[PDB]
Amino acid sequence: NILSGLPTCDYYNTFLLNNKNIDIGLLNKSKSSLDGKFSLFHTAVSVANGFMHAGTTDNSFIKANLPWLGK
Amino acid sequence: INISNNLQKALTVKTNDELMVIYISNLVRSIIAFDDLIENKIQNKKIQEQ
Amino acid sequence: TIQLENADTGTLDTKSVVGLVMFSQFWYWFPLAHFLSLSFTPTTVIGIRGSDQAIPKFQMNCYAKEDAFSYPRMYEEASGKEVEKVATAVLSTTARAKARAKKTKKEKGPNEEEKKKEHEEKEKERETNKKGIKETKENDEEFYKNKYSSKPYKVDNMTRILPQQSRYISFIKDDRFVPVRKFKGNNGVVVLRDREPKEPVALIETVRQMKD
Amino acid sequence: TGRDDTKETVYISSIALLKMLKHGRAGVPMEVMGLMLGEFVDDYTVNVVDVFAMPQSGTGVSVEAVDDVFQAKMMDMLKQTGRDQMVVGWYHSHPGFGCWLSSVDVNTQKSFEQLNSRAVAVVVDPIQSVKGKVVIDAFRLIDTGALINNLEPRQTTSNTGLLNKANIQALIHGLNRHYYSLNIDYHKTAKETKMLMNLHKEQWQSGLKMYDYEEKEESNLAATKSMVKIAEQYSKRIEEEKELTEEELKTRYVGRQDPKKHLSETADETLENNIVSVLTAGVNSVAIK
Repeated sequence: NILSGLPTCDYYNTFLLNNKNIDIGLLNKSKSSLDGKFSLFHTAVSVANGFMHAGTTDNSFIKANLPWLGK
Repeated sequence: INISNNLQKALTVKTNDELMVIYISNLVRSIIAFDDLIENKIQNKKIQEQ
Repeated sequence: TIQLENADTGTLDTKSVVGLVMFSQFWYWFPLAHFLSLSFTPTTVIGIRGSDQAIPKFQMNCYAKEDAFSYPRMYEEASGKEVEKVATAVLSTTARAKARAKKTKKEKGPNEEEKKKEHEEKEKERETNKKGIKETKENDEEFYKNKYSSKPYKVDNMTRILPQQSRYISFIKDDRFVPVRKFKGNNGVVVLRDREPKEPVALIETVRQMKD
Repeated sequence: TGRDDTKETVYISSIALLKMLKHGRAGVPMEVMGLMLGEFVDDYTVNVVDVFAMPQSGTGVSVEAVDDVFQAKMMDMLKQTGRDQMVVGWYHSHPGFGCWLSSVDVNTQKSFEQLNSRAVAVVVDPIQSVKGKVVIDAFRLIDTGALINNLEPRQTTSNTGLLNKANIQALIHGLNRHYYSLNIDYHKTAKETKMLMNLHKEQWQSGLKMYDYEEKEESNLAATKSMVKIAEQYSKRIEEEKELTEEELKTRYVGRQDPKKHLSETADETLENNIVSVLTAGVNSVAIK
């Protein structure tokens, strides 16, 4: 069970969920300053926020940036 | 061959002057170096305080 | 953190190299840049109590100064731009005003003397109430890099512990959960030996089964 | 979605690049033009293989100056020799003006843009090729509807790319309200390279070949005579070099251009030249007899 590696991953998932510290302000700061209908600015911000919430299955990014993604 | 000799030697003049110049630059930079050590004493303690 | 090689076995990780070489192809193509998640590895020491294969909360000691670690940050301020504007205004107004103010000081001061400043009998003896030195030096902490500290504080299991502060972790000899051999001294999953199975601790289960 | 385009970079082959130049220099001041024969592959490579020149008009470059009748006739001639493929656009040559499409050139281009959507307009400047770099740029119309939706960002993503400029002014105005410029790379194979490199029959006939010794006596005499003069300025100069601030000394006692550097350069050039002059001299005497 241990050698399959799926337990070790599970232990790590519990860690990433609880102890996560993220900037809820970055999402709004990124949103206003960099536009989503300017494609280049969207690309940077989408890759930037994803790295930020890495490791933990979150819907925080969708709800913050609900209109912004569709542009 | 004689023109080449004077020229090689002309280039040697120019370089022995460039040798002395950088050597003066070092003599100058010596003062700065001394002063810096006494000064760095004050800075170390402050950065640790903060 | 991104780790380049194990500090235990001294030998590269496959995931990490593959991460960084693919990541440089982001400058050739904006959509291929999502290999930097391979480079990341979470760092934490995670104790496993072998009884139930689930995560115990127990306290391990850290020899380390108390305040040298925090989570960064949040930045905001733009109402200072307003504040600066009305500050410069009052100050220029006083110079314009001066001619009047000088007479004003004549009348004001005798009134304060006979009575009080406001509701205190102080801070009118002098310019303040003191005229002595105020300079003080060598105040606050004397650390700016971890160094070494003989001060202990206790930390919970499965918390963020950087690899630069993982080496100072020590397991308490008055605590039952201590590893089978000794610590490896580096982040990674370490198995804990439970002395007594006849005394429980509150646990933290695996969460990939708590999402089912 | 609709259909979504991204960057392209126009690859102008060695044969085509010279051909455009040849045609553009010759017909100037009059605006010269011609069709681009090529093939379009990938979503990032417009391959312009060859060009040819269309007869010029005194009515410049316009919708009615292209001539499609002469095109159909030209196409068959390329057909029999295997040198036909499919037409990928047009080029024209402005003279002293930048790379940019005039109002008349928009309407010319719009007709090409319907027929093939991947039509480029390539502006050649031949009065500005007098530099060591040939200024050439390419444009491609972006649709009127597209600009309202602000789809110029759409074309920029997916690489950092060069995002090279060589001209602005009129170019950037026209960019906002019409087109998207394309960066230029040039293709060439490892055969084409050698031809390009070779520009001499003086590859083996240039080291034993030499200039009379009269001319070497002139170089020797000029060189020695001048270095005295640089040496007399350096002597006035270095009566100083012991005051305050380098920058001051250079103005007042004429340290400008560095006479120390200027003498080194003049000595180095003739010194290296005479080793060659002897070196070739003796080589001939000993090998030939």
